[PDB]
Amino acid sequence: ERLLDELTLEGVARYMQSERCRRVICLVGAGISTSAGIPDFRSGLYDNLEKYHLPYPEAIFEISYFKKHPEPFFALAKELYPGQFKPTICHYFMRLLKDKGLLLRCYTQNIDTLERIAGLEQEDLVEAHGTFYTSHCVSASCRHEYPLSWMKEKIFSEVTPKCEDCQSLVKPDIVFFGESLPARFFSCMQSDFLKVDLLLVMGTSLQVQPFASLISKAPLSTPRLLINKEKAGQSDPFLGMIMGLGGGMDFDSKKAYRDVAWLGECDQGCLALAELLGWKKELEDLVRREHASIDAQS
Amino acid sequence: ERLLDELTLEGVARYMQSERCRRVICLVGAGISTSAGIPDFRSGLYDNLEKYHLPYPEAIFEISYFKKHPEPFFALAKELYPGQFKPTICHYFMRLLKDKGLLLRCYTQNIDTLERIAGLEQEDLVEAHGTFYTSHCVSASCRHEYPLSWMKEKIFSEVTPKCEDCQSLVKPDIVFFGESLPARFFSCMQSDFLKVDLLLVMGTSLQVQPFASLISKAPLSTPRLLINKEKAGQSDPFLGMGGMDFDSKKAYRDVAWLGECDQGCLALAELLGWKKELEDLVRREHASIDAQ
Ligand SMILES: Cc1cn(-c2ccc3c(c2)CN(c2ncc(Cc4ccc(-n5cccn5)cc4)s2)CC3)c(C)n1
Ligand SMILES: Cc1cn(-c2ccc3c(c2)CN(c2ncc(Cc4ccc(-n5cccn5)cc4)s2)CC3)c(C)n1
Ligand SMILES: [Zn+2]
Ligand SMILES: [Zn+2]
Repeated sequence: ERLLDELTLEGVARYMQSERCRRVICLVGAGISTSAGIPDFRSGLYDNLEKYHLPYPEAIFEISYFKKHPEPFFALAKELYPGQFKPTICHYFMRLLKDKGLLLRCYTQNIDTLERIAGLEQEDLVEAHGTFYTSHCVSASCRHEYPLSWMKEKIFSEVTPKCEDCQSLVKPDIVFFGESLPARFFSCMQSDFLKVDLLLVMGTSLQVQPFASLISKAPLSTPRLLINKEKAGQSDPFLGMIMGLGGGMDFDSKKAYRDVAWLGECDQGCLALAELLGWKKELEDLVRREHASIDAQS
Repeated sequence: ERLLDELTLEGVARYMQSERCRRVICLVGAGISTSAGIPDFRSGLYDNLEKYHLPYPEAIFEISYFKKHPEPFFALAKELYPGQFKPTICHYFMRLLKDKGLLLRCYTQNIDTLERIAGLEQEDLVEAHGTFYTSHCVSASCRHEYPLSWMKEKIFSEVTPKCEDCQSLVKPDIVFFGESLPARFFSCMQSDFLKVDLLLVMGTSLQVQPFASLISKAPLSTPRLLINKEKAGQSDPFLGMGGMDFDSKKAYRDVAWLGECDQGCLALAELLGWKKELEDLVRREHASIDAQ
């Protein structure tokens, strides 16, 4: 017998306010930051790198190429460095989940730091594709850590960032091609996916790793709500880690029992869910107060 | 245990010609059909999907959507239907493996039928992502089978293919999102990987199931040759899901050959003494295809 009374946003809200739902995991991608003006750094932003004649377009995000020729990456980083950092209604919805004791973890494939600006703490977060929040000297014997303020000053001054201690390259803690996913992802995912009562999957197409396969690590009974412009994750039998196990999203089949798709902008979906839960005024008041503070320090 | 004398194409060829190597498994993907003009149906084909008013781009390959609205799929099938079916050097290299009693199985993730055109038979093949070669009525109680010539005529005439028995939808035997991997795959994979002496992995980045799994099903002693345009796990960690070891101090059984699958197979054919047979086979088969 399935846990949701019906496969609708209304059924998820009732489940969230039941004793059965204590621990929520959020999986978030580029779709939660587009309303904050953060480009989807995956899906034409290369068309001002003429002077660099890259050997292939993706070389700019490949660790071995970066370490030999870091200048293209830092030129692009200046061009695309966000003009302001104003988290969205969706980011503040996750802050409410934390305040209400429901947030087990926010897994993010975003690098923009908006989860932290919205008030999620390191312990609440798994930055599965890394983050601009910190940067490190690349020299194995040194690994000196630098804050974003330091990296920003290097980016805007068009000075290739070098370590103060050893003068090696300093790289933002974002995952390049040819690097591993962060240690923190592997640690947290083996424990969190045992304890999860609800997966809230927002603003991700579920095409890139780890989220494309990670959805299949949830217990088969755990309800999953996708808030996104379109249905995503119906990828079986191609992307599940276990052959013959059907862990991909199923909104549409005869056997659908636990997956709900709410189609629209992540902000409007989060407002809709907040409204059902009786949290709409709290969420709007939170966004008003936080946005007002960000504008004031402008 | 090290079955290769050396981690080179020359060491693999010597091993293949030795009594120890009787049973070769090929894992082949989109990289073996690109030189034949077959698009990689996975990896800008999302651009002209706009015109179908799909609820999400992948709906065109999803079984529940297909059964309700088959017209977009069959319209794209007309657009992307190959203009010619000329198997590659790599396809004909696997035909030589069959003829010379070395081929245990060709596992393909390709749907283009070029393995069959090259002369691999059903018994030689596991079409792990299915195939356009046959189509079936989708009604559980009917399942009338249709050949590609029948499906092609429906696709080009822009007539939704309907069963001549029951008028249900007729679907190509390709794996849509929402379907199982083929019965044939589950049967063969549990037996073949006990008997395999050599894995020949060609034109696949091992990014999706079942190849992501199959790569590690061989005995730990079984040598593995990768012939591929790009290094194993190039787009790691964003598109990859044991794993192959060409280069570490512990490397003992994995060989990489980086380049076009055709050029890799010609190189290996050279060391086997099969190059003239292979070129003559391609010439004679392509000549016959052009004549018809
Ligand atoms: C399947 C696949 C994966 N990838 C892939 C892999 C690695 C990376 C990318 C994409 C894209 N990357 C970037 N893009 C633009 C960048 C400039 C930038 C972004 C943010 C900030 N920022 C400062 C403070 C807050 N945010 C400043 C500058 S960094 C990060 C590496 C591709 C291309 N396809
Ligand atoms: C992880 C993942 C999986 N997938 C995925 C899943 C299912 C399918 C696809 C891709 C691609 N599909 C297709 N592509 C083009 C097609 C037109 C076409 C192709 C061949 C011929 N042909 C006639 C004779 C010989 N070949 C005629 C028309 S059918 C088949 C279903 C994605 C997108 N990501
Ligand atoms: Zn240093
Ligand atoms: Zn029928």
